Amino acid sequence: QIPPPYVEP
Amino acid sequence: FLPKGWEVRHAPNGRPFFIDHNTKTTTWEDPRLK
Repeated sequence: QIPPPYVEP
Repeated sequence: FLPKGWEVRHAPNGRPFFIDHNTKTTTWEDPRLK
């Protein structure tokens, strides 16, 4: 189960 | 209330995934609960 990274710093 | 660069965002599934914006890491668990 992988949580999406960040796009906005 | 979070560590620096940490996010509490709710995905469209209705789940908050905590992002670490520093080391590009992502986790469903909360450093605040510890």
